[PDB]
Amino acid sequence: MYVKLISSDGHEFIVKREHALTSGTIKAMLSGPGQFANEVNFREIPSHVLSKVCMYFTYKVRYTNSSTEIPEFPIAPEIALELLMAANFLDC
Amino acid sequence: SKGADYMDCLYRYLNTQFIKKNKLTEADLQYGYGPLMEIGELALDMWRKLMVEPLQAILIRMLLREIKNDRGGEDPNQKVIHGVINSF
Amino acid sequence: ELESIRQDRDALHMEGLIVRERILGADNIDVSHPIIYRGAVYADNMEFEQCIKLWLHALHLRQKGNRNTHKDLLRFAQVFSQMIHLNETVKAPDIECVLRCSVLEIEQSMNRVKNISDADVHNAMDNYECNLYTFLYLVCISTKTQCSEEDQCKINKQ
Repeated sequence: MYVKLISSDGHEFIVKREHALTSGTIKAMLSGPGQFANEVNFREIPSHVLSKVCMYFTYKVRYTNSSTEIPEFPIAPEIALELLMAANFLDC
Repeated sequence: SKGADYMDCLYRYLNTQFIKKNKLTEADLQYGYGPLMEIGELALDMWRKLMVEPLQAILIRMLLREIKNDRGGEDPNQKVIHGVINSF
Repeated sequence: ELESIRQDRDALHMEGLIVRERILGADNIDVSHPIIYRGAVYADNMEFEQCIKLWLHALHLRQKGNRNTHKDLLRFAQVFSQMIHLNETVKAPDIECVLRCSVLEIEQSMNRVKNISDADVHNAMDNYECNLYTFLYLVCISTKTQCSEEDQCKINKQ
């Protein structure tokens, strides 16, 4: 129940299967002749963006349908554009 | 049949962004008034027009006698016939 | 024939219009005063059985020469409100189709009039504003009444 995620830089990340099905594209890449019988190779994504992309999943899954007021995601101004052009690709 | 849905995934971006934005709405389809169509459902409208409609004589005729022979006593393969009827 | 009903009040009343139509002609003042006035005094206590029958025939051929039907639409709504207030559904499921065809057939006019009129006045805009207001009430009347699904198809197409 674990899936790998390799970035273009080289750093490899690992997260739960159910925690990485919120994006349609990552589901499409795992369905077809790509059953991989898993490690998904991204060819055009740096590492710093991919870190926060992984961090977003736990934040989304944990604080859903919860009465407790939710806090705010901290996003640095410098990198803000790249998360946008990456979420466009990943459809998150 | 398995060809189409394994290709529909590869064209997800086209269906999401470019197509479905310049197509016709369901309301436009109903009540008349008011064609771009999605990949993976376009490969299912070139099987009707060029493979079964130019052939809908022999397919019906060989069936409507095999069923009769089965009525009179015959052992036809259930899976083969069932797939052909399920195709329509 | 007239000697037979010289003491009757209704035969003369609805015969006068038929007599006057023969000599008045197609394009003249025929339904302006008499058709509307006869219908009003009918409907004040008729329970609205054939007030629509009398009124509709005027507007069927009124469209040959087109004048401002502004007021000619403000009173087809209040009566429809009033039967439904009196729990009367005399309106046949196809009745409002004609008045909804008419409002669409007039709505496009004021747009072209505004385009032609360089400045005109505020009232030219007011007609455009008020006709939509009148349409909305007719729409609500359509929602409240229950009719056939084919009638709903006609209404949705309009």
